[PDB]
Amino acid sequence: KLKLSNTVLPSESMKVVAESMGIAQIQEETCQLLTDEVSYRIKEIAQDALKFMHMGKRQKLTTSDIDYALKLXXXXXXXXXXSVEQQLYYKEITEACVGSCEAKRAEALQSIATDPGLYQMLPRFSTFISEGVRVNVVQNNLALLIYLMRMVKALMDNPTLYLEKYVHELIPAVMTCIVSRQLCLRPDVDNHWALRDFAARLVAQICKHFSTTTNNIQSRITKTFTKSWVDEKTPWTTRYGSIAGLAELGHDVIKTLILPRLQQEGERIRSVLDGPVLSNIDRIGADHVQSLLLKHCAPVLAKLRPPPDNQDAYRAEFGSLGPLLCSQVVKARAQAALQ
Amino acid sequence: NYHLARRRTLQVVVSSLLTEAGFESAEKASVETLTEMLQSYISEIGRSAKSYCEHTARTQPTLSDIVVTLVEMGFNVDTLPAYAKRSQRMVITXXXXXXXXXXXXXXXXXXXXXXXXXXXXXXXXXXXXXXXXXXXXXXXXXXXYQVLREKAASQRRDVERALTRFMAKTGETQSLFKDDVSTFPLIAARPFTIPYLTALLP
Repeated sequence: KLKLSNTVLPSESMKVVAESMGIAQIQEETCQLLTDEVSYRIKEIAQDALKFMHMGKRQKLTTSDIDYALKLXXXXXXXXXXSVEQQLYYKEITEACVGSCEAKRAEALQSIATDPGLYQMLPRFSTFISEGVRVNVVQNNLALLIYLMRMVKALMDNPTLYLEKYVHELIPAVMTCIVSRQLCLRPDVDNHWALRDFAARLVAQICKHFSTTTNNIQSRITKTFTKSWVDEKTPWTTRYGSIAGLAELGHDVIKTLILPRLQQEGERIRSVLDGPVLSNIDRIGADHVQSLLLKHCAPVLAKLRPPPDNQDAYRAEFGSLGPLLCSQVVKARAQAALQ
Repeated sequence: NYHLARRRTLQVVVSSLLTEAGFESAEKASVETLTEMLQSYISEIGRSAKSYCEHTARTQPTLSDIVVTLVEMGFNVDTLPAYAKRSQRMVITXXXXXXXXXXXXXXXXXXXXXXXXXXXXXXXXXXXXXXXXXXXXXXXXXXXYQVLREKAASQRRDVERALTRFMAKTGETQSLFKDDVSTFPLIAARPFTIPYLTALLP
């Protein structure tokens, strides 16, 4: 069932190595038997280093190993998927997701991210997690939002629990967290922008795993945010969540998208800036949104264009980017100088 | 893999000594081979001193031991102060690098339930019940007496009014008001041939 022929070096190459020292005119059978003899000693020593590492008990052979070799009819009532024990464990998980004590919070987060083999307090868990997402979208409460979104983050990093089959009741809750109207209070929309940042960051963590298949991920979320950006007369939370989600998709994504949207969204800027009579909620909202997305979009064209001619680059970017685009280009040159 | 950085640290020492020499260029594989030769020279010192200070019944290799070792290993030690003028006085010492950490975690369930049960050994840590043990789910008691018979009687009332609505709109219908097919469509009279066999029949 096996045949072990002799691994014999080509003797002409051996004569090349030999007469590299300039020996003589060599006949073949000499170097043939030389390769034979050296192959015997090599394969003997190979068995020997195998005896080494099969008592050092590793199946990989290092240089050091050979160095040491060189010392020579009513049915029965049902039963759930849970145990009572692990469903009470699940209740601990849920009320720690409620948990005010941040120690209990982080305990829950680690318990999510590092319980592999759990898999069975899967979807039911995640399913009316998503239902709680919908109900608290109605309730419009940022604390439940941040708790669930860090919960989804910790769900995303528990490496065994594969997402695939159970994806499709989770991602829309993320995007509903992205879109709009996270309005606890009008002076307190501030944390919601960071919520959207974190959410789009989570989407970026999603998108690197699943769009090999059916392209729900890339094609649907991109066209979603595309036509969402097209949606005129919408609140700027929608615009921020859309453009932030497109920002999280990557360098070349923005290179495609904000190539016309550079000056088109600059037109949106100077529709907002030097714009209305008075709506300072929307003014301050859209203004810091445009500023954030400006200097967050900046490293694309910084990697794309050289940082010359900031007066021309503002003309190349409809003026309002100038010189905040130029200041971000100075910051990018400083970050390059840090390297 | 993680062993390798000390070997490349020795390569850094090699480059430092070449800088003290003054070679602008080099042959890289020869440099690393010389580095291997250096670490084998270190280990050769160590083997020599190892088997040499076992000639005492005690272990600790002292200074003159290593003196006789290096003279045994062929070196004029008299240049060692003078080489100090080259060594710690013309080459800057490089620093080491080791970035070790112990991360934090917390997975607090509340179940131990057997500290050192019958196989008693007070050197372990019982995991939980949340992973190891299991349970059983019956999940449906529903035994609320008056509520139960409320359910049953309400359902009987439902089937009453259902069949009433069905044969109401089905058969001959006469009303209470005019044209109540919605609210009260009473079945009209059959009258049939033999009443007594019907009305006196259990």
